[PDB]
Amino acid sequence: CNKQNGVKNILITFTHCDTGEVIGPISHEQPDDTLPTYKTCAWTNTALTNGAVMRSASNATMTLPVVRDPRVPLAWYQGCAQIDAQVEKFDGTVMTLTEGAVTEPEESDGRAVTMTIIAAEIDELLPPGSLAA
Amino acid sequence: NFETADRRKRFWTTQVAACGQSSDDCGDCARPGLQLLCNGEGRITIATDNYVAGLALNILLTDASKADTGCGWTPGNRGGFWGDSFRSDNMRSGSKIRQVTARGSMRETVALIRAYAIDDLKKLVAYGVAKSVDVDLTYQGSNKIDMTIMIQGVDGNESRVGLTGERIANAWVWS
Amino acid sequence: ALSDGFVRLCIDPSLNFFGEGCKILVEGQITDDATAAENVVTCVNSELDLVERFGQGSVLTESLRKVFCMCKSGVSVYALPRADAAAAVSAVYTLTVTGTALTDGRVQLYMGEAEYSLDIGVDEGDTPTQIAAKIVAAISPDFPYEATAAAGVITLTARNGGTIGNHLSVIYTNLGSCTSVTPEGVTVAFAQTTPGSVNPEPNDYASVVNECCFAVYVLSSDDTDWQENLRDWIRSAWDCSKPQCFGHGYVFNKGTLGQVLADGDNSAELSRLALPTTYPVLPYLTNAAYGALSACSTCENPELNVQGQTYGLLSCINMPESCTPGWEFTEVTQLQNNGFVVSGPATTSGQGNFTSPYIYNDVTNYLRDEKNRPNATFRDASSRRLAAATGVALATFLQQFNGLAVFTKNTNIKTGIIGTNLRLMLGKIRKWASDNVGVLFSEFDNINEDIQLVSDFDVQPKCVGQPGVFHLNMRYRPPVRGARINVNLVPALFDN
Repeated sequence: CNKQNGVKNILITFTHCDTGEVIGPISHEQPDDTLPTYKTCAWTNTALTNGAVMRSASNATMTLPVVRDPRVPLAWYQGCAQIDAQVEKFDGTVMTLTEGAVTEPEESDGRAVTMTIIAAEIDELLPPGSLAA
Repeated sequence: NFETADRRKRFWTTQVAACGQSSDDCGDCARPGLQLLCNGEGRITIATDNYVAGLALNILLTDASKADTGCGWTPGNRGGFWGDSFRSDNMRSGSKIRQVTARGSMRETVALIRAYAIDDLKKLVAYGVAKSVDVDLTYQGSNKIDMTIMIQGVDGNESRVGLTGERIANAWVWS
Repeated sequence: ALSDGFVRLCIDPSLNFFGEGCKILVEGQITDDATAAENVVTCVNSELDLVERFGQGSVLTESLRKVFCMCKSGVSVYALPRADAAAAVSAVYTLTVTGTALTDGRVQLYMGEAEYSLDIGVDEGDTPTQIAAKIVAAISPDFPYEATAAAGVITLTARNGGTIGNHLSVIYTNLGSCTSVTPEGVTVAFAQTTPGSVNPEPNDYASVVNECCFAVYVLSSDDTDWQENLRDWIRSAWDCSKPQCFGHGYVFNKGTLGQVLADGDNSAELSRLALPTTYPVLPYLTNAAYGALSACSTCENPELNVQGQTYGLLSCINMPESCTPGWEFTEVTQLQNNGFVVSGPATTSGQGNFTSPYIYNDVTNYLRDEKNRPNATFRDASSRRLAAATGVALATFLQQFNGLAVFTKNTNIKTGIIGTNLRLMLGKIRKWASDNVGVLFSEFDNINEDIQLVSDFDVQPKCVGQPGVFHLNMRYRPPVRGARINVNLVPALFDN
C-alpha cells in the first residue's frame, strides 16, 4: 500500500534551554485530519520585468500539528525549547529536522498544538529508486 | 626618407614548446622557454616572434605577492618579485591563479579560478599591448575541463578612422 | 581552594601541561652508561633528564633532541630504548693532519649536523702536525663518535655498534683562497677503515606496546628487516579482528637509485623517506625531524598536508649547500611516482652556504591493491589520518542508539513509546553524513546508494539471526586536492 497519502510516525526530542535536559525521541499522534506541510528550498524568487528574478535568503520551514503529550509541560511545545522532529509517511519518504526553533506561538487549549519550525535545512529520504543524486 | 621610419626593435620572447613537451600517463603538456635559431655556420640566435603571447605566459606562470593571513609565511616564499619596487605604473607583477582554495562544490571553485584569470590578464590592456581579452571556461565532467584565452591585437599601421575607443599605445609589436 | 579568605568563589589549579591526546614513540639504540631499562616504554620529560637516562651521544638522545626542538609543546613523547646486538662491531674513521702551519690562522670543521661544528685558532705559526690535532679537545661531547687523538692522526669510532655508524661526509676549510685567515701549508685527509657488522632484530612489539594507542612511530634505524617488523605491527593495529588503535610510522632508506627503489614493499602503513648516497647530514636526524613535525605538533587537523616551504620546513636541520643537486630531476620524478618522499633545500644558492631542507610531497608507500589493481586511495598521508578520524567520529555518533528500543515486523510505534525503526535510523545517519561535507568528506557521487542499513534478520537465513543487530555499509571520499585545467591560448591577430 504505497499510494496512501498519510503520516505514519512522528518523533520529537526536546532540549530545555535553561537546564540542558534532554528527552528521548518520544512518539506522537496528530489531532485531526490535516497533514504537515514543508518547504525545503532556502531561496526565494521575486518576479522582475521580462522574465528576470531576484533571490532572497529565506529559510526552511515546517508545520507540525501534533497532540500534546500529557507528560511534557505545555511551555516546551511553545518557544521555550529546541526541537528535533522526524515524520515518516506511508509511502516511505522520511524527512528530518534538527536544531529547529518555534516561532510566533498561538494560544492552545491544552491538547492541540500547531508548531511552526524553522531550520537551516531539511533532509529528505526518498523511497528506493530515486533519480536525482 | 624611406617610409619605414619606426626604428623600435624587439627583444627576446618566451615561446610555448621551446624545450619540447613533457609526457606523462595523464597527458601531454608543453614546456615553454627560450628558443635558439641556428645559422649555416653556427652563430646561434634567439627568436623574438609572438611578443604578446610570450608576455601572457610570463603573467600566468609566476606567483604574485600572497595576501596576509595572520599566521605568516616563511621569508623564502612570500611571492612576488623584488624588482616591482622600482616601477612607477602602480602595479605588481605575477598572477594569483594558483592561490585558490577548495571552496564549496567543485563548480564554485572552477568559477573562482576563472575570476582570478580575468583579473590577472586584465593587466594586458593596462600596458597597452592588447585592446581586449576574455577567457571562456567550460565544465563537462569530473576530470575533463578546458579553458581558452582570447586576445585581440591590432595592425602596425592605422587603417580605420573614427574609433569609439583609443588606439592602444605600444602597438609597434602589432599583436 | 578551601582557604582562610572565604569568598563566594573557590578555585583550584592542578598542573601546566594538558595536551595528552597526542602521543609519539621514538625507538633507537643506547649505550652502556644509560640507566633506562631496555625494552620498556617510558615517558620522556624535557631535555634535562637526557644523557643520564639514555647515555652520552647515543642514537636515541640525538633523535630525541631534535624531536623536542621541533615540537616545543602540544605533544607527548615516549621512548623505547634498545640495546646493541651480541657481536656488534663499531665503525672506525680516520682523519690525518699533515704539514706545518707556517702562518697564523684558524681551522673550522662541519660534521654530521650544524650543532657539532667547531672552530679553533691555530696556536701560532710553525706549529707541527702534532700540536695541531687539538680538534679532539674541541669536538663536542654529544658527537656520536669518540676521538682518540693519536700521534698525528685522530680516529673516530662509533659509540653504537651495527650498520648505523656508516654515514659521513666531512666539509672543511683548509685549502683554497677561502682565507678566513686560513693557516697556509695545512691539509687534511679523510678515509674509512672499518664498517659496522650486526644490527638487532627485536620482534616483541606485541608485548611492550600491547593495547596502547600511539599516533606516530619514529624508527631511528636502517635495517630493512627491523622496519618490516614495525610495518607488520602497525597492520595489526588497523586489523579487523579487534578494536583498532590506528597509527603511522616513519622510516628512511639511503643509497643509490637502484637500491632505494628495491625497498618498495607496497606498505600503506609507512612513509619511507629517500636520501642520496652523499647526504651531508646524519640520516636519522632528518627522519626524526620529519616525524616530529608531522607528529601532530601540526597535524591536530587530519586534513592538513605537511608539504611546501611553509608547512614542511625542517628548520632545526642546517646543512651547507651541496655542489650538485644530489637527486637529479629525472630521478626525483621516478621516486615520487614510486611512492617515496623526497626532500631538498628551501633556498637558492650553490655557494656552500647554509640552508634548510623541506619536503616536496607528503606521500605514503601505497601502490596497487589487495586485488592487485592500481589506485591512489591511500596515496596521501592525510588519507590515513582522515580515515582514522572518520572511524572515531562515526562511532561516537552511533552511540545514541545504544539501549534504544527498536521495532521491526511492525513499524508503527505506539503513542508515548521511545524507539525507532530502520528507515528512521537510516534517515538520521544520512543527515550526519551530509553535514560533514567539507570537513571529512567531499560531495558524494550518489548519496542515495553509498549508505545502506539492513537488519541482521535480512542477512542470516530463517531462525538464524540475532535480535537487534544491524549492518551499516558506507562509502565516502576525502576532499579534492587540486585538478588540471589545460589551457588553449589564442592571439587572434585579425579583428572581428
